[PDB]
Amino acid sequence: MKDFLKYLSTAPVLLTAWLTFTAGFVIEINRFYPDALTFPF
Amino acid sequence: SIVIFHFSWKMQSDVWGTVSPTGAVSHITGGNFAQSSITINGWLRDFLWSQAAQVVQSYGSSLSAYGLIFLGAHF
Amino acid sequence: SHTVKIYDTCIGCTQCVRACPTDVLEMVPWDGCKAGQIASAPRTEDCVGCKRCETACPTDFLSVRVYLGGETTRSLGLAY
Amino acid sequence: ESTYWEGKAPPSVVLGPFLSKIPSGVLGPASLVALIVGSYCTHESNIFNTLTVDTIYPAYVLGSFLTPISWGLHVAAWIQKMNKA
Amino acid sequence: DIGGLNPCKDSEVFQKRLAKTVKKLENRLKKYEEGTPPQIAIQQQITQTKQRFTRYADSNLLCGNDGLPHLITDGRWSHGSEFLLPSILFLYISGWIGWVGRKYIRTVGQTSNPTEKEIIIDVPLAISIMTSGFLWPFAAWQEFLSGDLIASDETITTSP
Amino acid sequence: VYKFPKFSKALAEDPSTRRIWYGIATAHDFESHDAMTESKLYQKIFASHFGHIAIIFLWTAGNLFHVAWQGNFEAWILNPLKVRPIAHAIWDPHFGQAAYKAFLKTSSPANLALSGVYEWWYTIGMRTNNDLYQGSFFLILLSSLLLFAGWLHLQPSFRPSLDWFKANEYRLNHHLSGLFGVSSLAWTGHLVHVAIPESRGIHVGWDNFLTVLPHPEGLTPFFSGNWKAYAQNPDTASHIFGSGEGSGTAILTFLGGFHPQTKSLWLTDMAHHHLAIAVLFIVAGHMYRTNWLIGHQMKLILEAHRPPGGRLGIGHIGLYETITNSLHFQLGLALAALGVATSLTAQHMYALPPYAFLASNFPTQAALYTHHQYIAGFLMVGAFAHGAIFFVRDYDPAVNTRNGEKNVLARMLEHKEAIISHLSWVSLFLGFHTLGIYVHNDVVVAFGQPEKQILVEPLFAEWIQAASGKTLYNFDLLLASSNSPASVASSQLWLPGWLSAINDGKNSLFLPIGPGDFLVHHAIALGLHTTTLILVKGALDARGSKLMPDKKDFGYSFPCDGPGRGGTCDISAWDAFYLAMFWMLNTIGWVTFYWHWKHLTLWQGNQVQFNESSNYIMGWLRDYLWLNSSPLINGYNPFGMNSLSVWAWMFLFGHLVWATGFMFLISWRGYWQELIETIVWAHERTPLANLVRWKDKPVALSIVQARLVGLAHFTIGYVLTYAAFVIASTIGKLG
Amino acid sequence: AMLAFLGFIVQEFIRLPGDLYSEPNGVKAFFQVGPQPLLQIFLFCGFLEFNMHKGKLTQVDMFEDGKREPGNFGFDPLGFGKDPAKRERYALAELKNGRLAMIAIGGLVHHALVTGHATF
Amino acid sequence: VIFLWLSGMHFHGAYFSNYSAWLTNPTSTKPSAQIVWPIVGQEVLNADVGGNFQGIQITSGFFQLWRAEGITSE
Ligand code: CLA
Ligand code: CLA
Ligand code: CLA
Ligand SMILES: CC(/C=C/C=C(C)/C=C/[C@@]12O[C@]1(C)C[C@@H](O)CC2(C)C)=C\C=C\C=C(C)\C=C\C=C(C)\C=C\[C@@]12O[C@]1(C)C[C@@H](O)CC2(C)C
Ligand SMILES: CC1=C(/C=C/C(C)=C/C=C/C(C)=C/C=C/C=C(C)/C=C/C=C(C)/C=C/C2=C(C)CCCC2(C)C)C(C)(C)CCC1
Ligand SMILES: CC1=C(C/C=C(\C)CCC[C@H](C)CCC[C@H](C)CCCC(C)C)C(=O)c2ccccc2C1=O
Repeated sequence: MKDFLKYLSTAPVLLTAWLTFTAGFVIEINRFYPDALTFPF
Repeated sequence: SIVIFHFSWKMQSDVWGTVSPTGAVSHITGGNFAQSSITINGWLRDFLWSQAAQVVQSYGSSLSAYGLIFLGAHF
Repeated sequence: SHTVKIYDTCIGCTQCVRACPTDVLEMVPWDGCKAGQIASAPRTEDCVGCKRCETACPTDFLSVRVYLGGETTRSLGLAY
Repeated sequence: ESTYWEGKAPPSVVLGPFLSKIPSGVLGPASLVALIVGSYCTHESNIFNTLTVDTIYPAYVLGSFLTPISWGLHVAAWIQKMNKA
Repeated sequence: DIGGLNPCKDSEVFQKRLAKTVKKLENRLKKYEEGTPPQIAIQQQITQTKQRFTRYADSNLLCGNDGLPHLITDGRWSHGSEFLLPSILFLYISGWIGWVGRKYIRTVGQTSNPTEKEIIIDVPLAISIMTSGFLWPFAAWQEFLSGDLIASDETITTSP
Repeated sequence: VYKFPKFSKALAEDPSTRRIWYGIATAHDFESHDAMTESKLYQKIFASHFGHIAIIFLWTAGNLFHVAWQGNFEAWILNPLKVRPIAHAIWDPHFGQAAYKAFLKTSSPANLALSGVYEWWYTIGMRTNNDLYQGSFFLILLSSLLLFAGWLHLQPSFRPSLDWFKANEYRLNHHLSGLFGVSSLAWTGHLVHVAIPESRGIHVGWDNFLTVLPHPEGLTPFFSGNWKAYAQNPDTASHIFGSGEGSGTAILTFLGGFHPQTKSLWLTDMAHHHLAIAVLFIVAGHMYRTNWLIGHQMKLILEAHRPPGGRLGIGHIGLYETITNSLHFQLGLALAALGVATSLTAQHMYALPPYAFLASNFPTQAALYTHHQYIAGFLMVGAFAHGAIFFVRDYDPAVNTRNGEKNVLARMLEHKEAIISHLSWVSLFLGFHTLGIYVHNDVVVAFGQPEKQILVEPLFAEWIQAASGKTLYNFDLLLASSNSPASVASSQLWLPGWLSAINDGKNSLFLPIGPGDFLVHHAIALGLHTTTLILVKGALDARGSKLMPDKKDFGYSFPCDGPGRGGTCDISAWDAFYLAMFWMLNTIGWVTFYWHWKHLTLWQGNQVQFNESSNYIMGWLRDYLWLNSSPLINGYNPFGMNSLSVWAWMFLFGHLVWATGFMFLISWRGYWQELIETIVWAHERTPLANLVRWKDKPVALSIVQARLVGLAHFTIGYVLTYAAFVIASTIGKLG
Repeated sequence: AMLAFLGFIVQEFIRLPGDLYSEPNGVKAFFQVGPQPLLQIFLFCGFLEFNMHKGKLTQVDMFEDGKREPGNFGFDPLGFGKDPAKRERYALAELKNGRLAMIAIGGLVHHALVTGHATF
Repeated sequence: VIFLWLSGMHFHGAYFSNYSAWLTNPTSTKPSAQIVWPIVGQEVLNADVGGNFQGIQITSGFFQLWRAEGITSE
């Protein structure tokens, strides 16, 4: 698991993981607080 | 693209449709392929413009994704 | 016919001469570099303008430069 | 000639051979007077009294033209002052 | 009010839009049966539509003649939650991203193989830099002061 | 295979068809011709200018003659709001009986006139088909004058020298004062003398003009200084144009706004405007020095303008010799000024219609705006292209540099990377966010929840509208307020006319704007910035870059530098123009789409359709293009045809030319040379055709020529299809 | 976590006078108190963070020069810790109490979320 | 990869489809085998395909193929 972790550190895998996480928290914010046109405050 | 356009228009105009109980055949477009598919203006108007009505009027309906993909594919 | 010029940045690596498809360039004696040779363009009437000569040039901004000019049946690559 | 300059102020030749010889002590007060007169003429033709077809007053108009001019006169006054004139 | 607009809480066309959307959703709801998942989904749609319209009404939102919320982005703090606060939020987040990217580029740019560490990210160092971007406004106005933010003349220029 | 490119021996020795193609495309590049001097260059340019002005005057004379002969100008005078102007008659042997019947107007098939010449000539005081004939006769005489002058100034004793051509001060004094001021003075004279009484029913022709006083007092107030007398008793609010009912006696007035009947600017307003412009330009034409010891030497003005602290380098010291010795710098400046000027014409002739009954001529309004905006884009791209050409072939760094320090122009090549990077940043910013908001609106509306749209009220632009007096946005700012000093100042001169016009829903003066206007203006800004980025990058990078640090040695237009160094496709400055032409066409298309849709909704009355559907892309596609294309495509159907049949044919023709451009742009050379070789073999190896052989060896079009041909097809198809669409849609929708 | 656990236990017991400070439940007190008192705590904690670490606040900036014992702010006004013999025991006790308080702070917060009344 | 794609198609037919309803009314129920989550208002894509079902109408003809295979249950 020394080269597998290095493989997971490559640009495509890291970008896919980061974009999946990013889309995930964006989608979940929009699920829990939907239809947010202005700042909540 | 020309092949699938020919298939779509010919089928809609001269095969597909409904049959009345007495045996009268009414097609989706109404047989306009025979007389209006012989000019480029006919293809532009009676096929592209005419059958693109459902795509452009799909907003707000369950087919709105098709309009969005229409616009995105144009883009 | 196109115009081919050689500049004293030539290192005499011969890669231009052995890349010319129409035998336009040749290596001639020189005393401005370690190899003691510099490219020459004595047969530019056969130059076709394909610029393979300067695709093989290792010097920074080239030592062989091809300036396209008047066209000829030889320079247009016309077999007819 | 040689209107090009790189020092603190341009040479007096850039003012033309009519302003090149005016002392700065003349141009300065003249520029201030022209600016005041032009501002008053503009404020009398308009602003204080609304303009009308029957009230144009070439004095106020010509006067008002002294405001744009004033700008040039005091620029020349500064140029003359910095050139020991 | 501003630009001839009126608050959406007093916009008749806004309420007409809400009523029409609710009526369409209820008409769709009529063609399903009992407490079946389709009816539950349509009821949730109706509830969310009502909640969204109510929130937009009570949001200091100005509606035009079409009954849609218009954004007042001239800079006034009265409508500051429409553009200004999201603007600050995005500026913070994007400055964070740019700062951590620049810091990673400059950090692995002083190693033996700078290009290798760009396709194969040093995840430990990347995590170290990324969580340090919360001070990007302060870090930027501490590196600009020291002259470490801008190059001067080692930058390359074309022939003319 | 010889003697055609007389100006180029290098081309005349080409054994291929490329010689003919390049002979056409290099005929006007006089600086590159064989045995070329500067004196011959300026003399040939001078003669070509004369021939060009003659061509323009002949074109105008032809328009006048064809309106006089085959038009319905006289009938249109008596009923300008119902009679449709006729451009010229049609005689085409290919017409069927149906086409003849559909195009039949009065006595012969004819084309409606969309140039607005009827309204323009009616406004300036033409009431007879014999007045137009006189104008055509006079213009042909003027064309003969200009042709004679062009021939004369190539004769040995009448060919001007370089000093005369480069005499900047004399030419500026004369151009400004004489051309602008005196032409405005003569136009004011005509306006008053002929146009003002003709709008009041009094005929002032070439017979009773020395005896018909333009004003009852007759030049007495002018010399006496009682200039107010020319403004007393203006045209009333019940004046019928071309008739004495409700008319006045004034000739120079401030009224502001529009005529209550023709919905156009007052003739007395325009006469006063041209008189003021004439006085101003005649005054300004005395600025520069000539043989009488007073005036300005612009070399001194340019050299003396260096900021003392020092931020523009050494200033403008080397600019005089740079501009004087370069014809591409001057051409670029002139083209940029002309582009801005014609953009101004387009933007003002719809908001402030100057011709009688032109506001109600919707097809001609759309045609005029589209024509002038396209010409504006062309002129701007030409200005930038000639700036790039100046950089390549006329710019001298030594002249623009004094002791290492660089002047104002040479410093533009030092921070060229900064300029290009910031243009790129602005373009990316605007594109990203305009497209993001548009696609957000698309998705949100498509999902059936239009309330979640992002709609930004254009408060900055509405602020400007309120400043000019529009009481629609409740700003109460400058002229929307009756107590502000801006309003009290002109409350007695031109506000009552101006306010009555700006605060009117039927005008195009300061059209009401909403979020759709905001988004489309940002799209326009993105288009302008991207076109500017391409053109500025090509101009600054014309002399060289990192990929080609000797690009100036290859000229303005060359195909490439080869596949080496990673590939150098489209690396020349000409290629930057070629790429920016697409962006200019796209930007002008956006501008004209916005204008035409806004005005179609305004004229039809459904301005709510634009205000709601213009915020998302599908709104545009469905409600402008798909909706208004219905009358055009039904110009001929399997059942019949209309007078719009020609517009549908032009629509399809434009699409075809566009796609042929796509041919010439996507498929490159090399693929067409081998095919041509196969065709050559086939011709050479076939009997009964071996008897016929070519003199020029058939070869594929060159890379640059192919780019030009594809661009020409793209542009011609673009222009033709949009002209057909706009005209046919306006005609078929608004009656 | 230790300070926050003590805050829970005191808040449900003692509380402050006033309508705002009248919620025995910490989770509901976070909402009733409003944003103004919480933002002041946020800004004060930020001021403390800045002044205690003396500018170097990030993972790459802190410990860049070394000479910084982890967790050593020098805060010792009452003088407990002068004797080095008990210093190690105090450090271990602080670490263990901190870990236990992290677990307990999570426990209390989630008890308030699933029940809603209080901790008691 | 192809086998995984086919397995996904069959799983969607089994779990997120109205195949059982379409079997009893092939001429009046539109085949649907993909339901859309209710996020950002995208639930409008769940069409009235019939058979007490909401989802995207399927044009790949899997329902007809499964019926021709004799598959009568999910
Ligand atoms: C993450 C580091 C980073 C930083 C600090 C910048 C900074 C800048 N870029 Mg830039 N850029 C980046 C990445 C970055 N860029 C990448 C990856 C690309 C390739 C798509 C570009 C392409 C690009 C262009 C084409 C242009 C700029 C421009 C600019 C300048 C103006 C800002 C702008 O327009 O943003 C532009 C930003 C984008 C187009 C999107 C960037 C894509 C993502 C968000 C960045 C990558 C994140 C990265 C993976 C994080 C990894 C770090 C982690 C491992 C620790 C500014 C100097 C403009 C300029 O010169 O103006 C002066 C300009 O014209 N950039
Ligand atoms: C009074 C004397 C006089 C007059 C009338 C002219 C007139 C002319 N000369 Mg000329 N010339 C003169 C003296 C004069 N010249 C002298 C003394 C010299 C020697 C120094 C020259 C040397 C010279 C050369 C070398 C050339 C000319 C050319 C021309 C013609 C220009 C083309 C044309 O038709 O423009 C017509 C233009 C108008 C009627 C007016 C244009 C209106 C503009 C576009 C509107 C601008 C309004 C406003 C500013 C817009 C901006 C909005 C604002 C808010 C900023 C024009 C006929 C050129 C030509 O074509 O030769 C045949 C040419 O090549 N001249
Ligand atoms: C008054 C304005 C003006 C003037 C004097 C010039 C003058 C010049 N330009 Mg220039 N240019 C202008 C405007 C102007 N241009 C504009 C507006 C643009 C932007 C489009 C350009 C873009 C441009 C480029 C890119 C280049 C020049 C070049 C040149 C030089 C040589 C011209 C040549 O060889 O012509 C050759 C003429 C042709 C090839 C004829 C082309 C005709 C086109 C394709 C239209 C014909 C089709 C027609 C519409 C048919 C209708 C179809 C039907 C079915 C409807 C010459 C100094 C060239 C040069 O080397 O400069 C040093 C050069 O490379 N110019
Ligand atoms: C602190 C915590 C959560 C705290 C939440 C807070 C403050 C929330 C505040 C808010 O909600 C409110 C109040 C209102 C919201 O609107 C806003 C916010 C602000 C969001 C969770 C901890 C959660 C802590 C957890 C889950 C700990 C799990 C520990 C495990 C599993 C340990 C296992 C072991 O210990 C054993 C069993 C044996 C050992 O030998 C080995 C190991 C393996 C180490
Ligand atoms: C490349 C080049 C070139 C070219 C360039 C160009 C082409 C440019 C363009 C330019 C342009 C195209 C510019 C524009 C400008 C504009 C402007 C500058 C404007 C201004 C305006 C104003 C200032 C206004 C103001 C106002 C207002 C706003 C309100 C009303 C009133 C008033 C008037 C006050 C040349 C050849 C030269 C040379 C070489 C280089
Ligand atoms: C189609 C095509 C061709 C082939 C087209 C050619 C060779 C033009 C064929 C001749 C045209 C149709 C004009 C024919 C005119 C008549 C022969 C009359 C003669 C007129 C001359 C005397 C001017 C290329 O050569 C080419 C080169 C580089 C990139 C793309 C392309 C490309 O797309």
